[PDB]
Parts: sequence; structure tokens; C-alpha cells
Amino acid sequence: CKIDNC
Amino acid sequence: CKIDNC
Amino acid sequence: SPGIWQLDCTHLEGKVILVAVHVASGYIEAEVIPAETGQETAYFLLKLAGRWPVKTVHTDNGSNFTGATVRAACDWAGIKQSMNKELKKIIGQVRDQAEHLKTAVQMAVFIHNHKRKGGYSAGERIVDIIATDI
Amino acid sequence: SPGIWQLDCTHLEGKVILVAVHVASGYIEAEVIPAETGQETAYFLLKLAGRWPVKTVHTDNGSNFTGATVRAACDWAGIKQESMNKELKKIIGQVRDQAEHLKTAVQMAVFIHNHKRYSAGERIVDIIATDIQ
Ligand SMILES: [Cl-]
Ligand SMILES: [Cl-]
Repeated sequence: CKIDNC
Repeated sequence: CKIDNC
Repeated sequence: SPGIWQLDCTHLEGKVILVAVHVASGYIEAEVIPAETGQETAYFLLKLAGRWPVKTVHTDNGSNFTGATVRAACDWAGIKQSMNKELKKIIGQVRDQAEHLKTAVQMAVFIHNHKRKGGYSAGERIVDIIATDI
Repeated sequence: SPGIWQLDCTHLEGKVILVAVHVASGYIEAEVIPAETGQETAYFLLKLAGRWPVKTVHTDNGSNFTGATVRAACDWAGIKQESMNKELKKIIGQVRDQAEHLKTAVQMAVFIHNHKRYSAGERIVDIIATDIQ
């Protein structure tokens, strides 16, 4: 879970 | 002369 | 509250514009984005939250808010989850001065935020409200 | 002095980042742009000038400032024409793995920079508010 791709 | 292409 | 913003979308020329309004002052931040997606919406909010003290952002609660990435960005940044017409009116006044819609939008933002009657502009009102709150 | 900004460029992962520093407060606006061109630089400044009361922007006076487009945008908007880059790159490196795209990591760094504790974000509003008064 990234801040731009969760 | 536009604000983005002069 | 000084920390409260309203986020809406509007559409011109087949493109999407997101508009964030600081509710207490009428100050706006707006951008053309490539699609009305969670990822684009999350990025716009992350950007906003870095520039102003954003506590709550009221949104339309539509398709681009139901996913994982807005929720993750908002968590990270500590954000809890007339104007469109006005802004399109100004965009129309300047549109022919720019090749690209994005430029016209930012000219409109400038106009909107710096316009004043003699009293204050929206840019002046937002700073005055946040400073009084500090 | 409230109206004075410094614009610089910095480079990471083969991309270009423009950094605008409000000199009196240390508040920053930064973003990744696709190339260090007049047109991209003009658009960044136009954006900035719509958000803050920008009187004077000090630049590096390099290749992206000699052309027609920057001049036109600054005119319109009424703008007259290393620690920080290093600081911002440091923060970017701390968050980088939390984002797919560099652009996200930059805005996380902006957030951190501006809100770290007064904060820079608090200082800029205080300085501008005192000026309007
Ligand atoms: Cl929306
Ligand atoms: Cl530069």
C-alpha cells in the first residue's frame, strides 16, 4: 500500500 | 503570444 | 473552521478539473487532471495538504473516493473525510489567451483569488483566517 | 520582502523538480515537471502566483528564462524577475519507498518540510497577514 497505489 | 506559447 | 475545504469536480472541453475551496474564505486551488480516478484525486489532496493546514475535506463521495489510495493519502496527511460556474465563467474570459486549457484554469485561479472590491481578496481572507487561528 | 520568492531546480532519478522558496519563511512549493523548458517554468510560476502574493521571483537566469513564454506569464501575473535542495532530497529519500512515483514522494516531502515544528507553513501566513495589516 503506497500513497499513490494502494 | 499566448501565456503558454509565445 | 479554518481547516475545512470542499472538493468538487467540473468538466470543460472533455477534461476534468478538480476545485478545492477553502470554505471560510472562498480561496480556491484548482487543477486539470487526466482522469477522475482515485489515484489522481489522492495526489491532488496530498498536494493541497502540504500547502495549507487541511483538517477536513468535504467531497462528493463518488467513485473516486471509494478506493484504497485516497483513503491512504488522507490517513497519511491527517485529513478527515456558484463556484464551478464562476470559475468556468472566468476561464471563458481568458481561454483564447492560452493554447492549453490547464493554463487558462490557472489564470482563472489567479483572477479569482486576487480580485478585490477595495474589500479584500480571497487570498487575503485565507491568510487572515489562518493567522488569526495560529 | 513578503512578496519575494527564490526559484531553483534540482534533479533526481533523471527527472526535474522545480522548488520555489518563500525567502522570509522557508515555505516551499515544489513539483516534478517533464522538462526544464520555458513553457513548463512559466506554467509553474503562473500557478504559484495564483496562490500567494508573488511580487519578485529570483531565478538562476538560465536557459529556461531567456525565452518569450516565461516573460509573458510573469508580465501577466505582475511578477518581476543549496541547503534547501539538499534538505528536500534528504526528506524525499526518507519517503521514497512509500510511493510508486517520484512525484508523490516529492509532495510528501513538501508536506513534511512545511509542517515540521513554528512551522514554515505557519510562518508564511503570519508574515503575509502582518503585511496586509
Ligand atoms: Cl470529484
Ligand atoms: Cl530552473
